[PDB]
Amino acid sequence: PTVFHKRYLKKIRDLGEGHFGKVSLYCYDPTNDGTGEMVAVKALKADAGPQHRSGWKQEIDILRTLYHEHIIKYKGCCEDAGAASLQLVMEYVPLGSLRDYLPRHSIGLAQLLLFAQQICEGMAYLHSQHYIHRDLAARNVLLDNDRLVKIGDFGLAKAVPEGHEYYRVREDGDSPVFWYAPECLKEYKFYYASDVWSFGVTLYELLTHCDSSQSPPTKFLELIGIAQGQMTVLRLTELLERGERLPRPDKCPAEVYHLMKNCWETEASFRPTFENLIPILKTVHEKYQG
Ligand SMILES: CCNC(=O)c1ccc(Nc2nccc(N3C[C@@H]4C[C@H]3CN4C(=O)CC#N)n2)cc1
Repeated sequence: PTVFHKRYLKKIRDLGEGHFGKVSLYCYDPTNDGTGEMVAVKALKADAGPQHRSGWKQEIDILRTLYHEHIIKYKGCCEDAGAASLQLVMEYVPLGSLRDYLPRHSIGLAQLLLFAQQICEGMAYLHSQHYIHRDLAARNVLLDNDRLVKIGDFGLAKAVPEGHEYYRVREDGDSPVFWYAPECLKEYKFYYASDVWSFGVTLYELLTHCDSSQSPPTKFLELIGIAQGQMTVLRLTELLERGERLPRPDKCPAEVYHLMKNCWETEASFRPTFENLIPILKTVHEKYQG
């Protein structure tokens, strides 16, 4: 609903670049005085195809209507005359992603489980609104403060059709395969249960403190190798079907690894839902707290 006027927008620094977009930090100062606001602005590249351009308007409308404590706050839009589309303005989350934060801040097991619980609440809310995320990874989880986390990007999020139980994807070149369930890699079908698999991977990233050497692409690529031709995705699919999984992170409890392994059930219907995971993480969080 809210409209940002370009004349009060001052660019500070680039924050990141996703699949089809770019996020930059801006100062929104309607004066020049100290009552300034810092804003995160998502812009689609002016080169983006007609597929991404229609998908962009849908993403804007998705953030315009999602309202939850563990979802980044939509602020408004402004005309991106330079790209003929709009720019998505959101709140600026100063501590960045868990992928950015965790490698430098040794966070305790208790806070990590609180974050995992918060991602589940945000994801159960998203699923309640009949949307699938399709890009749940630690790089998309933003740190508001030491005790608050928010899902910060919806670049691949899609409305699940009323009658259907899944969304048909048709695999691209930028798909985050190392976060995907076998049904996604194989049948090009994304279920609500496919987001739970990606959550399991996010939970693994968190328990490894987002260590780049322990990362899902790093670990899976060690299990597949790099002389595969066009076959990385096939070898990944066959390893996941043989029951090979990401290892137990150093200092990760056995029960948390078992929960991770449950989000990684090959059969999608055997996975818990985000609604089921909330009481479980709540309870597992209360335990490690004391
Ligand atoms: C040098 C290390 N960087 C940091 O520590 C740092 C990074 C971001 C940041 N604040 C911030 N606020 C709001 C949103 C937001 N992003 C939305 C997603 C995830 C992140 C970038 N994204 C995209 O690019 C999506 C596309 N396309 N990031 C503050 C600090």
